[PDB]
Amino acid sequence: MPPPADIVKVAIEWPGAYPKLMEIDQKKPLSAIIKEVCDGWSLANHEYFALQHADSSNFYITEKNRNEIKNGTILRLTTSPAQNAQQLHERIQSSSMDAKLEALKDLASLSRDVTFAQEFINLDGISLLTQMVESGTERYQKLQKIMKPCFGDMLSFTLTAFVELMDHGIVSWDTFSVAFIKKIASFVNKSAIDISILQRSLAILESMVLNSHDLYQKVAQEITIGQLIPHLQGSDQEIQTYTIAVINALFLKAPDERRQEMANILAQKQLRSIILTHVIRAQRAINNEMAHQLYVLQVLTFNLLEDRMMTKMDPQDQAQRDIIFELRRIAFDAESEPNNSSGSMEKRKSMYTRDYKKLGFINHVNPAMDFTQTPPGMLALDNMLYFAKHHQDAYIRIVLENSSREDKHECPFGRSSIELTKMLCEILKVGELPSETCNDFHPMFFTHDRSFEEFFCICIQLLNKTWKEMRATSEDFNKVMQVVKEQVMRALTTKPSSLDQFKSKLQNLSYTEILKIRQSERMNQEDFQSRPILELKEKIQPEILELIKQQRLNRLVEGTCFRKLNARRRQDKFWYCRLSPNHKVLHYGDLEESPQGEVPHDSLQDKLPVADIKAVVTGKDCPHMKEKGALKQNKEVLELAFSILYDSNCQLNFIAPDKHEYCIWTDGLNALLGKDMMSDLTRNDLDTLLSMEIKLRLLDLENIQIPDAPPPIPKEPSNYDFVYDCN
Amino acid sequence: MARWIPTKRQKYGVAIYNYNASQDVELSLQIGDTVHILEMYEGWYRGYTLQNKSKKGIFPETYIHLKEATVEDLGQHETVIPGELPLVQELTSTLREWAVIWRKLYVNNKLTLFRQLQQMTYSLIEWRSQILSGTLPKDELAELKKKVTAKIDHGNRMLGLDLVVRDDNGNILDPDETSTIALFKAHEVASKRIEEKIQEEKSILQNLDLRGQSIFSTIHTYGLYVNFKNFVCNIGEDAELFMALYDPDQSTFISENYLIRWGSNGMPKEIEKLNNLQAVFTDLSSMDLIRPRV
Repeated sequence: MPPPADIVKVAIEWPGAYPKLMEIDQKKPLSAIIKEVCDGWSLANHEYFALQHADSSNFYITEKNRNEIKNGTILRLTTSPAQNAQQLHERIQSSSMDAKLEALKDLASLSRDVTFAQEFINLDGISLLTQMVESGTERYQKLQKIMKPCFGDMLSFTLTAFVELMDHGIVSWDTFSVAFIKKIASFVNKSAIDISILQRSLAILESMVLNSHDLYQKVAQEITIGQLIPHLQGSDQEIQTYTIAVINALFLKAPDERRQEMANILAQKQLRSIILTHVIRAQRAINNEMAHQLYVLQVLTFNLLEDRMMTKMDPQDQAQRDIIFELRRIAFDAESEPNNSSGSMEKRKSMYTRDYKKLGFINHVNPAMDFTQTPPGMLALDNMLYFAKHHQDAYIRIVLENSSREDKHECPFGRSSIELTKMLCEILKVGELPSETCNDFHPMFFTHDRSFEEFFCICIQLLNKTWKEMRATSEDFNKVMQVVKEQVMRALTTKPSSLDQFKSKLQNLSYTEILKIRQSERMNQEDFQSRPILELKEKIQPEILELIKQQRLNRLVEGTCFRKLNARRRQDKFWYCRLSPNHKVLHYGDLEESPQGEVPHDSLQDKLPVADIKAVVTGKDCPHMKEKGALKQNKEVLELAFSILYDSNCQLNFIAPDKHEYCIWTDGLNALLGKDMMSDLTRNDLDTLLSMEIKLRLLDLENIQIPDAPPPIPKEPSNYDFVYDCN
Repeated sequence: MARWIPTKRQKYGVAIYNYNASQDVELSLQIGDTVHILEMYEGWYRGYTLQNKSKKGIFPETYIHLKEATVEDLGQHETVIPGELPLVQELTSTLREWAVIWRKLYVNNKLTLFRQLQQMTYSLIEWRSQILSGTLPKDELAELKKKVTAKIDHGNRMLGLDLVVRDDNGNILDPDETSTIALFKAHEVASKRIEEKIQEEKSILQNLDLRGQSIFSTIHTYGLYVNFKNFVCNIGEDAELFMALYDPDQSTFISENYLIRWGSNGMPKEIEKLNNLQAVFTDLSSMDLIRPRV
């Protein structure tokens, strides 16, 4: 709520001016402070000149940021952001080069200044850049022919200043002309050029692609991927970052139909493998942006798998039915006499049901009922098609070993293939939306375009190998796939980097010995916390949370003298909000400044049904906070400002008296809503109390320790025939 | 689930970990899920739970961490040391009474006492755990009996609970209705103790010296422990430091001068004491304390 230290002991500077450390007043309109500063250097024209942080920003201090001058923060006078903007612009549309170079580097650097950007965008000096780098070449190109190192530095600084003003958005993204993109094409479509130009130009490429799918379309003629590989090959990492940023923008904005096209394009130009060998498994550091680049590449491949993943292609479609027919021929014809390869409908039913009670299918009239569910549907089919090319040994051996097991140890290859593909895609997040959120790249995927397909074959291979090692069953069908998922977890947690290393990690998993090591670590980590006993504790959770909630219900009933909107000028900053015993009606409103707190009655707003309650937005999220006029609220009430939602048009836009009870009431209204709590008070009390409770359970064992693992179940007499009776 | 035998060597029906609903009367058993079992089948024990003494639990014998004794620990001597563990089990009952209290303590907000509840609880349970064995010397076990009795009755008077009697060796030997007047005066004594605690908690909650005087009333040998550190001055000559108690009230000396040697170098002439410049001035009797100026 308070303003800053209005009298700040700061240096004031100016080009040519010896700084004077004066105690500047800050509530005064800054125009007059500029006036007195100018007068200090015997200067007039205060609106023609701006003070700024003599520190790094050089941001021309306006009325807005004068709270940011600390004791010792040097202030430097200079031309006003309008005057810097103008000096720039008439230097910018001009032609004398070195002057343009200086002004252009400086427009680059100063573009981020909002205070400057206001008047340089009012000015339209960015179109003056458009002049200096699309006409300014042809005014001069006779000597530019040799100066083109320095003219390239010119146009690159123009690219910088241009985009560094574009990002603020007050200037339109349309200031670049088709001549600007023509120069950018001359960059990207040409060989290695001055690294500033290539850098900032590829940056413009991705930026204008980001501005419009239409800009992306009309640069895709110039932005091509084969010419874009050299940007990766450029040992400068950032050229690789820019080629892959452009690539990811391409796939984001290419249509999914054209996305499969550009995916085959990616596969053939080696992007997966060439980035693996030139970024991941080259020596170049995989910076966070670069690791994200690789994550997005793999997940772009994955969301091109998505179109087949999610969509439920017809299980009874004739083409896919004959392709699973050929899959099942190369799978079954070993024990399936070849008369079923062209078997009749009666014989088709007979063979379905015979080797599908050997495949344990609930429905034995169709293998495609094991493809009738997506994810992935015909994508697991795609996996087996990869197997016909890459893992025919694996496909044949799995299918044959489950081609004779009528029992429930049966490995249902249609159902298992479909569900394993879907669960491992969900593990691998195959098809998720690529975002900057995830920055993990698996070099496993980038040594093989279909490392997902080899993933599924080798994981089903491990499934069958350990399937022998853990008497895996089809009443454990989901359970065996989940044990296989546990193995997939212990493998991917080692972060596989190649097909051989992934195979090594899976061969580690075949329940041979290392499981004792993981459970020995589980031992060492329960030492301090007793994980099975943690199971005991947190299993019987609900009692403690619900008692805390009804406790808070008590507290809501006794409520408080809540605080209102702008409780400034004789308004009830104190007014009671009683929760009714009914716990469906809140009694509140403009209730008087009550010392004892609640006057239990039909308050001014006596009602509040949960039936219209949506949520509570907490802080600036409050609609009253979204007001920026006569209801401005300083961010120190962020923790007191709550807006309880109801009616979709009237909300409880009020202030708490402190923080803890704000958290309390939010918790209580959430319990009313029947959701989680948001008082750390709840965290602390619940953990300490339930931990004590279980610490009040250790009693029957004490002086003797627990069997950590489950002991067995000793046998009974099956009957209930009591040698000593009950009762 | 059959072939059950009548026996009393199973009332320590002791759950191990999360049990399962595989059985008619079973669930994710806690640690201390005691079942006072009646039905003895070899591999399985079904018997009346502590929680519900008319409801059985059918729990695997291996899952039963059975201790042959009943809740007592001396009839077959499950007392790691004779003569107390009846006290620890009644302590456990005391604790499960504190259980229902601390449930009924967030319903109101007296939570100051709720804090001190947990802390006295922690002290009691650590005494419990340390006396899981005969870890202390026996006299110290009597001391701990005294202290646990003290804390327990404190909690009880806090909740306005009953009076426990038989300060030591059980809290239970006296209340066995063997006499009357002895029992009456036992109640009388316990009420005395409650009075003492209320008075002291007021007078240690608010005052901080009368407690020290009352404790110094019994014993009267005291010692001012001084660890001297270094005499800040440079001397340039050998020096001798003497440390004794003088009585201006008596215009005379009291104690023998503890000695320190000092080198000429601003340094103790003996360096093995430089860290250990330790004297303890003893013989401080009640009179020594109460003298006006010392």
